[PDB]
Amino acid sequence: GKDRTEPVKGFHKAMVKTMSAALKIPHFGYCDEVDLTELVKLREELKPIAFARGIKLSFMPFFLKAASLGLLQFPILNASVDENCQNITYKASHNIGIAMDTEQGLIVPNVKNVQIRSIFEIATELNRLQKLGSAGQLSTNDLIGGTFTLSNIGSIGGTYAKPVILPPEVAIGALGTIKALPRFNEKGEVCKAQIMNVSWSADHRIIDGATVSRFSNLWKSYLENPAFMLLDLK
Amino acid sequence: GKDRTEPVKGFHKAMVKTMSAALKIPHFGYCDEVDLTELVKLREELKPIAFARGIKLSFMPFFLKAASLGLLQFPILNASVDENCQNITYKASHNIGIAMDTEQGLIVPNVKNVQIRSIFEIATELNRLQKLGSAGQLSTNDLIGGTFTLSNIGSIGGTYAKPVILPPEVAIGALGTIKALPRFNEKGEVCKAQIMNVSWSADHRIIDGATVSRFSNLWKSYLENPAFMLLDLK
Amino acid sequence: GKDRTEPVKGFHKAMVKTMSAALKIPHFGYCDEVDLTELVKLREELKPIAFARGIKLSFMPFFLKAASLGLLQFPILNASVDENCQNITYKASHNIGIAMDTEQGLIVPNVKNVQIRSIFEIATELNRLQKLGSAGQLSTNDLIGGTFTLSNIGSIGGTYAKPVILPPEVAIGALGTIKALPRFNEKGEVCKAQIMNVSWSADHRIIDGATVSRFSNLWKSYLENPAFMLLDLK
Amino acid sequence: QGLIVPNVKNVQIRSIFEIATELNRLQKLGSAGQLSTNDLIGGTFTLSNIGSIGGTYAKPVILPPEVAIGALGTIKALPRFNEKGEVCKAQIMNVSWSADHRIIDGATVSRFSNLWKSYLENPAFMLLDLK
Ligand SMILES: CC(C)(COP(=O)(O)OP(=O)(O)OC[C@H]1O[C@@H](n2cnc3c(N)ncnc32)[C@H](O)[C@@H]1OP(=O)(O)O)[C@@H](O)C(=O)NCCC(=O)NCCS
Ligand SMILES: CC(C)(COP(=O)(O)OP(=O)(O)OC[C@H]1O[C@@H](n2cnc3c(N)ncnc32)[C@H](O)[C@@H]1OP(=O)(O)O)[C@@H](O)C(=O)NCCC(=O)NCCS
Ligand SMILES: CC(C)(COP(=O)(O)OP(=O)(O)OC[C@H]1O[C@@H](n2cnc3c(N)ncnc32)[C@H](O)[C@@H]1OP(=O)(O)O)[C@@H](O)C(=O)NCCC(=O)NCCS
Ligand SMILES: CC(C)(COP(=O)(O)OP(=O)(O)OC[C@H]1O[C@@H](n2cnc3c(N)ncnc32)[C@H](O)[C@@H]1OP(=O)(O)O)[C@@H](O)C(=O)NCCC(=O)NCCS
Ligand SMILES: [Cl-]
Ligand SMILES: [Cl-]
Ligand SMILES: [Cl-]
Ligand SMILES: [Cl-]
Repeated sequence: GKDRTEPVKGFHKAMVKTMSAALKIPHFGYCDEVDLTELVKLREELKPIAFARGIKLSFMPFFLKAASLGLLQFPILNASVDENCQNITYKASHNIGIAMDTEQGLIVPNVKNVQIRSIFEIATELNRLQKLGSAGQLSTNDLIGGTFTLSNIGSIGGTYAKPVILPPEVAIGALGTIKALPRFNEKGEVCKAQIMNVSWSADHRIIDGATVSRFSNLWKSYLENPAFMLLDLK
Repeated sequence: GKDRTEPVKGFHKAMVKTMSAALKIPHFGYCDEVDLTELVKLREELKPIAFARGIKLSFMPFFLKAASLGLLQFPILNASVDENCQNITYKASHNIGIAMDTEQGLIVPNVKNVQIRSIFEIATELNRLQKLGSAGQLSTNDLIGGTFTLSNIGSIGGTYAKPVILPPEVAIGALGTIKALPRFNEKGEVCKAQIMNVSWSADHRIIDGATVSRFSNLWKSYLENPAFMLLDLK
Repeated sequence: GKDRTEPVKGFHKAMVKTMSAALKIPHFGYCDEVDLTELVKLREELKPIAFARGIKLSFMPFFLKAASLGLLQFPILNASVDENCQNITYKASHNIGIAMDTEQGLIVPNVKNVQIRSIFEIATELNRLQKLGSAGQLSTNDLIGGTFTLSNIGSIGGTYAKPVILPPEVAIGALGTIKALPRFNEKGEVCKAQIMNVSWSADHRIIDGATVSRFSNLWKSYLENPAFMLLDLK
Repeated sequence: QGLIVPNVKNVQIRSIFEIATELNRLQKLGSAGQLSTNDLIGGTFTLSNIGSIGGTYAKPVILPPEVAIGALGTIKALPRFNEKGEVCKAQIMNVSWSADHRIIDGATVSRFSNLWKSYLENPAFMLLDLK
């Protein structure tokens, strides 16, 4: 009924400082649509097996493993730049941030070394961070050393987004809601296709659009043809 | 064949000032598509009733009243922050700005206290502002006090946008053109669906993606099912 | 492996400077889809005529000629602004940047005076630029004096993007990948439409949404209805 | 020369791609008569792809001191039912395992075979635990 002023305090101060710092980064945005039909079917087949082992298996572990495979080819997306952008540190660990919605607000823990982990282990680490995240119990180790971030806003809604990069990282992807849309198959007939949008943001000071685009294409081909991931996993 | 330099003068100086101030805000972007099939039908049905009371009825009154109801659930989107972003002021009045194209060109008056007004009253105040707007006779009062803004760029063109927040506001929505697209109904059949895109921008220092995605879903659920708006109005 | 630090060197030093400068600009973004079915058909029937004259004809000469015709109507889009945005310098030449991918990364040469050239001359000039580009042999003159940029990221992938304006330019366009999507014709039948996305960014200090929108529409009508371009060409 | 049995080392740490790379290496060496000592020794288990020439079932002989072997027949297209009861083109392969019955029982070979087979029938089940 009246106006009400109220201090920004406690953990809310971190979002302020992080996003203010991100003003220093000139964001380039690139978007695509990915055809997740085969992946929806794949995830249905594997959901039981995961369930029997005590794991809820969403799409994220796939998005994460495909990201990491992309980062092997485009290691500049898993990198950091210094205050003046004079040097790049290419980071070897894929510590991939999971932006996560909580009752208390936004928090971003990461899954360490996705590069050495199976989809199933990623699923397992996810659950763990989700349980911990919702209980206010994430450790300091869960919150530091992130190298790259994915923000599945699509578990709530959306198509495209424009996500803000977390310094000191240089890139971030946001995933919209998987939605059934009419599309052509190879014959030229209209099918039910499960389509998801992706929105990447990158530090345009050292990352150009061809790089992001080729990264996205590789990422995309892994999810549109999960077979492709089999070739090189161990 | 000749280059020409020219001062920015008169009202044009205002846009320079606003948009420069907007650089201090780290913009988060979030987008979605909204099925406006029922609302187009609803509006057709109200057009003659509105005409007879001497009022042009577009979609904007629907959008506005839906935004207001949303803001009641997410008051943080109707708020300001101070210079260093250390205090939030939750504003009680929904004075929703209407970005308006005129011959001189860009101006943003607002409809005061939407939260107390019917769709019909919002139509009436909108007409009044359009009348004064295209004659260059908007008063001072119609221009100050904005708490939130909608930008109907879709009356001219477009799908998605990246609109820029008007300080000291913290969010803004842009609406693209309502276009007929092939979409699936519940029965799995390809229908004619009246799709509109919306793109929101919000001050990421204090507003996370979950909050805007939820606000967006609520707004959207009101427009996708106008019925639901019936439920709580007096 | 292990982390590796490394200096930013050589022609990479340019992208850091340029993209930092772009922070001074409040970017407004506006996107649309454009139906290229007719242009695809047109281009197919001109390919053999261009090949026979020694030239590869992509869609870019069409996009560039349309853009130029658009800039004649909305010349504020081929303009620059001074250090504090006090004066606008409208530029007569349309020297249109072609964002271009090479082994050494991103380079932006331009085609000089598009306004006075034919679709075939543009293509010729574009080809001269591709040959020099991929040889790393572009000259200083090919690189300076740009007034406006198009970025055909779609030759690699994508739908929408958020391209960054190259100062002292004031606008940029990004084109996504042309892709067959189910769309309605006038008769209300579902058919195969070659859809391309376009994303525009403009310096919102002096250019409003209405302006970009109208420009985009004109640009778009030239591409949707290629014969509209006949009318005023000499 | 006749029959030769080199092995791919440490399949358990290699990817399908690297396994194929090593197969190519061995096929080439093997057909030049150049397989080396180290390629011939340390075998722990054996596959006999006789189906690259012909066959359905087989009775392969285990190579001591290993305790098991599988032979694979020729993949051929046979009428099979799908999940609806309709008749489909199905690419069928037979497998034959021999095991040392002094220590391996039939449930073991069967359970192992079920598992091997679910990986092949449902390749994405292999996705789940590879790194
Ligand atoms: C932490 C988080 C990423 C976990 O995501 P997750 O691995 O998908 O796990 P969730 O438990 O939330 O989701 C599981 C369910 O939602 C569905 N879902 C998740 N992502 C989806 C998508 N993009 N499209 C459609 N459905 C989706 C899953 O299919 C699953 O449904 P089912 O259980 O009926 O099979 C998610 O909870 C979250 O916090 N999202 C918000 C991120 C955010 O706030 N971003 C903005 C940053 S400013
Ligand atoms: C002030 C303004 C928002 C009022 O919009 P409005 O309430 O829709 O009223 P209008 O008189 O402009 O529009 C009326 C017609 O356009 C149509 N229209 C309006 N919005 C539409 C949309 N988003 N999609 C499709 N059609 C639309 C309406 O259906 C109506 O059509 P009809 O009379 O045949 O039934 C609008 O005129 C305007 O200035 N838009 C531009 C906003 C802008 O410049 N933003 C840029 C910010 S940088
Ligand atoms: C220099 C450049 C713009 C020239 O593009 P171009 O004139 O289309 O010429 P190209 O030779 O590269 O491409 C021609 C082929 O690709 C196809 N293609 C080009 N643009 C396309 C589009 N957007 N959608 C689908 N296909 C397209 C053309 O049809 C042509 O096809 P064809 O050979 O089968 O007949 C382009 O090669 C390039 O470098 N793109 C990168 C832009 C970029 O880096 N942007 C990011 C900036 S941060
Ligand atoms: C070394 C060897 C195992 C390699 O097998 P491989 O990995 O399939 O490689 P090849 O070059 O032989 O394959 C040739 C083709 O035959 C096909 N083929 C191989 N095995 C097949 C089988 N199980 N069913 C149907 N086709 C088969 C492959 O698809 C490949 O096909 P393509 O070229 O048309 O795409 C094989 O060449 C061999 O020596 N076979 C005989 C085994 C034997 O002697 N065992 C008995 C021990 S007493
Ligand atoms: Cl920027
Ligand atoms: Cl669509
Ligand atoms: Cl930002
Ligand atoms: Cl901005």
